[PDB]
Amino acid sequence: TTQYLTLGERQKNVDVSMQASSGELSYLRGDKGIGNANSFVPR
Amino acid sequence: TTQYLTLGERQKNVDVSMQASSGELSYLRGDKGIGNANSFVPR
Amino acid sequence: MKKILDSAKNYLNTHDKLKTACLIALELPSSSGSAATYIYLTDYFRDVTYNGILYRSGKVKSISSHKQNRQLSIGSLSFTITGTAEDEVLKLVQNGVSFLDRGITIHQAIINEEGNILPVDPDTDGPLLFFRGRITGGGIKDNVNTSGIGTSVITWNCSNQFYDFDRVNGRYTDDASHRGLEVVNGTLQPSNGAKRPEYQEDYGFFHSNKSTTILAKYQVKEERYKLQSKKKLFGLSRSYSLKKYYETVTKEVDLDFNLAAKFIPVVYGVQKIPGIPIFADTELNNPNIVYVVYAFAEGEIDGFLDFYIGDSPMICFDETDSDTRTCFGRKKIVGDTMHRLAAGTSTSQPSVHGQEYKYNDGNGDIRIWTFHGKPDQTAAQVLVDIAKKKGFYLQNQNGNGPEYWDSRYKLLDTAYAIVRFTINENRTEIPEISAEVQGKKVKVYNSDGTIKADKTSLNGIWQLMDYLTSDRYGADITLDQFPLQKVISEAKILDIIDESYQTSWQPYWRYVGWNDPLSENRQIVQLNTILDTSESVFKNVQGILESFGGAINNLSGEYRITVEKYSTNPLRINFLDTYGDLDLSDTTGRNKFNSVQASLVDPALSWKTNSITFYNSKFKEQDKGLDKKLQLSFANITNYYTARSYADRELKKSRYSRTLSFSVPYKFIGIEPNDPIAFTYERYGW
Amino acid sequence: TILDTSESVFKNVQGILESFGGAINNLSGEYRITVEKYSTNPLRINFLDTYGDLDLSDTTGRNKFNSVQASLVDPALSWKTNSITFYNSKFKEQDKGLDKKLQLSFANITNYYTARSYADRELKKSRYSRTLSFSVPYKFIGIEPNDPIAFTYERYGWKDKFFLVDEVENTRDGKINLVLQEYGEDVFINSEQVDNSGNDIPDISNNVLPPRDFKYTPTPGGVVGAIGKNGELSWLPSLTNNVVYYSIAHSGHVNPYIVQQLENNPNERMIQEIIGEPAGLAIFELRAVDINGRRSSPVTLSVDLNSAKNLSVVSN
Repeated sequence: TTQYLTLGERQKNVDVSMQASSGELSYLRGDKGIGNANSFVPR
Repeated sequence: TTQYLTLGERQKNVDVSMQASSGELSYLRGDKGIGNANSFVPR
Repeated sequence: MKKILDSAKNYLNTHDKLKTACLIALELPSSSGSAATYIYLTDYFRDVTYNGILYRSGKVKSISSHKQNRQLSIGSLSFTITGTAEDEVLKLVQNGVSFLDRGITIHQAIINEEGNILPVDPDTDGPLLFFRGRITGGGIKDNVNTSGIGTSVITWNCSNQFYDFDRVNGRYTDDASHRGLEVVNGTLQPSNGAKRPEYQEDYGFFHSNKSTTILAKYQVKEERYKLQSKKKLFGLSRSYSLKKYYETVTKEVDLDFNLAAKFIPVVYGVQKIPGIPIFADTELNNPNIVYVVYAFAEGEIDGFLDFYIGDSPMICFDETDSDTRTCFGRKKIVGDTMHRLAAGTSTSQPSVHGQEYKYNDGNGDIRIWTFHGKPDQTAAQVLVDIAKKKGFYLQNQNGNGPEYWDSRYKLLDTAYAIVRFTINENRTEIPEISAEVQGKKVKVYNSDGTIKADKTSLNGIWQLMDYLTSDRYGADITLDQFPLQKVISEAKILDIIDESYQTSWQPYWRYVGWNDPLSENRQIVQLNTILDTSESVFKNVQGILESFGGAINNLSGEYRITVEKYSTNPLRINFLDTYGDLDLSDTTGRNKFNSVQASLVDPALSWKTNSITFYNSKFKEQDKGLDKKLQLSFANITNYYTARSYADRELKKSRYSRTLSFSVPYKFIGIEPNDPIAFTYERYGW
Repeated sequence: TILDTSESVFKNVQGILESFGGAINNLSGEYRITVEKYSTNPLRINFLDTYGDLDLSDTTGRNKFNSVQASLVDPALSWKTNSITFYNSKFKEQDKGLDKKLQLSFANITNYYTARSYADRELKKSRYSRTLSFSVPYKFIGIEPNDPIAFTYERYGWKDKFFLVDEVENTRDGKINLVLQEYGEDVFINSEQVDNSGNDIPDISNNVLPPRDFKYTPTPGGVVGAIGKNGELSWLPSLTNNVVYYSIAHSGHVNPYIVQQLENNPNERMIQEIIGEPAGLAIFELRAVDINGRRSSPVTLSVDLNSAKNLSVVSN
């Protein structure tokens, strides 16, 4: 039915040299998406 | 079948004034034997 | 000590009036860094020409004194510039911040009676280097007093050669950093920041730092159609429902892969380290098969000894442990490595580069590929072949074609391991993996001239030398800044055979760095080091030196690695050579030590610290039973007996200690720290 | 803000002020609250107006910062703390990768973006810093801390340079001691932080170059020349100037031989001599360095050494 595979932990380091983006909010709050803290697609 | 009686905790203090012995390795790794850290018989 | 040319000693002894001059070469900030402009200065009354470089006189009023000792620290030097000069005042005031971290090289030069420079240094037949480092500050004091003479002094603050050790130089798993991509400003763009020119084409660390947390849907070829193995009790009755065979059926898998970017470590012995997952994925059709590639250590590595699957190693420690769970061979006395699985009942030996090990155990099966690091190694063949068939789910989900794991993903200088898990109802998840790896291959320099880098070494001197000569993960110090003979002699000193114990007393020989169960391997010091590159190279060097109580000093441009040791040829100093000032002080009361707490990881049990206390009963009795503990680093030592001998040696050495401070004329130039002095003074009885 | 009244009002006021980097001062019976802001109308102070003594110091090395830890509470996560770290990658690269974190109070801040902007602004502002101190007569009475000063001094390149007061001391004689504080450009909250001058990235400092011509000339026989003449090694000086020596090592020899750049003559081959060696293919490594010590690309070659000709007379 439903199965989940996990690995690692989200990295909370943020590089403020780059311009701000909503991907950071999505990543830092554990939203379901693909990407890093500096570039995150939230789906 | 099998019964165990337990008491105390092994003492990890070692007196380096006396010469080294294998009894120290046996005693410091939780081997089964009769003696102290400075003089241990490992069975 | 730094030997100086014989003619230098003759001139220093004979001549009582030395016209010393300090030559300063300073680096000006400027664009076109390859066109690095230097400003040369000297405090001599006339311009000094030295190797085609004219050192202009003036502008240098004073220079502070360089100081060093046996404990590694960032020495500081400050020199002054006349504040009445317009160029210097403008430079300090309006550019004194851009001067930070710019090189300065002060040379000490003795001038002959004919204005030539006496060739003191035997390595170049030139001056004797006095200082080298990078500016770290500024400051100008314009003091104006009415009815008098004003004052304008420019002060430049500098740090000695060891300021280069504040850098953190460690390969970082992120693709952008490893491949040398420029700091992204909007779109990406390649640059020349790669440590090696061949890294730029190495896409191995692709998919490194990303967090794919999605509710993926998979198509599993099972449980939808075709013959099913179910026969009813009745002879004729049959199960008409067709399943348990290959045919698509929807299935939601909530995968959560968080591959972070952690600094890769360096291992110089038999040590247990965790994995840094760089690539994660599962088969296109079966979610139960997951590929995860972990990064271990760096450089050419002697191989893996064993793998720890969720705290349960594949090999049982003793006879007793084998009953609790399935195992294969012992480690206590036979001390076999993982390579028994491929070659059953073989000898002990590390893993093989590009060889697969099928660790069959309860709860499922595990396939492991051991890819030792290598300067030039090909891509993971299995992963490339799978990618060509688009077998990876995340490959098809993202649409990537046969380039998802291309032949260009040749992880260079990284001992990574590919682990293929078979998720089942027993192994319901992917457990964190750790492994026991042998250290990096390390060069050992024989005295004759021949070298050998075919195996890792436990010697502290050679481990430090390797860490201090690698640009990609250490301090970029060229081998030509090291006295080879002195380093080799010190390495021999740290290889003295210790006779306080037998080789048969330590059963876990294979997992303390001993490559043979018979040959003599009772070295006086044996360091199994994990060099976590996350920390500053300064801290790593200090941690290595604290293991054997060595000391690194750089006076006169040569890097000296030395250890407190007896000498049969000390330098003889008589009190009458001294400036006559003398000061003998006693420190035994303060430095008396009679115990030490040793927290050392013991391989016999799953690698974990044992809080072991070494004390000397006689010293405590002399101390009136009072406890006095000296903080001693046991992080790099896994052999109990070497740790004990080190502790006892330090405790003994901490019983007699005095500090004697005096001064000596310039005749004795080149007295490095930790040098043997034979001080004779008949009045005291010395 | 949550103001736990149990703590002293001093602590609460300090906590509020630390959030936006403000400052409260009470000089002359006024409770002035101020923040580090750019001003277009500073007080003009000249060196001559000042007392004679002056003192300029640099603190950039100590106060360079490139990272910060933000334990900000997030309303999304049931008001639990997130350990969020803000770092400026460029600053770390300029810092040799060293981590320099500044303790920043992220309490009483729940908007993540405001926290990030605050962190980046503080990191940017903490990159340039000097402490200029002098003494001014009683005429300039009332100079509050954190006040805009336009200090002009002809001897330097300062013409109405913008400073900020940091420590004003009033004496009973009237002499007023000041300690100003220099900052970067457009690094203030009030200033227009947009900077367009950073496009031109600095280049690498590869100031060392290899030799243009380094070839080995075997010594022919039949000529006395020198006894046991294995041969000689010559090459033109490497294109980079400022060289103390070049080093050359034989394959089987532990130490490298060294040649002195005694003559700064362009296009002048400098001879390094090799003697008493086997006649074979020996790896040759023309090590090169400059005064700074940086090394150019060494020349790796293997040349069959020509056996020594015209040897010594029989000793006895």
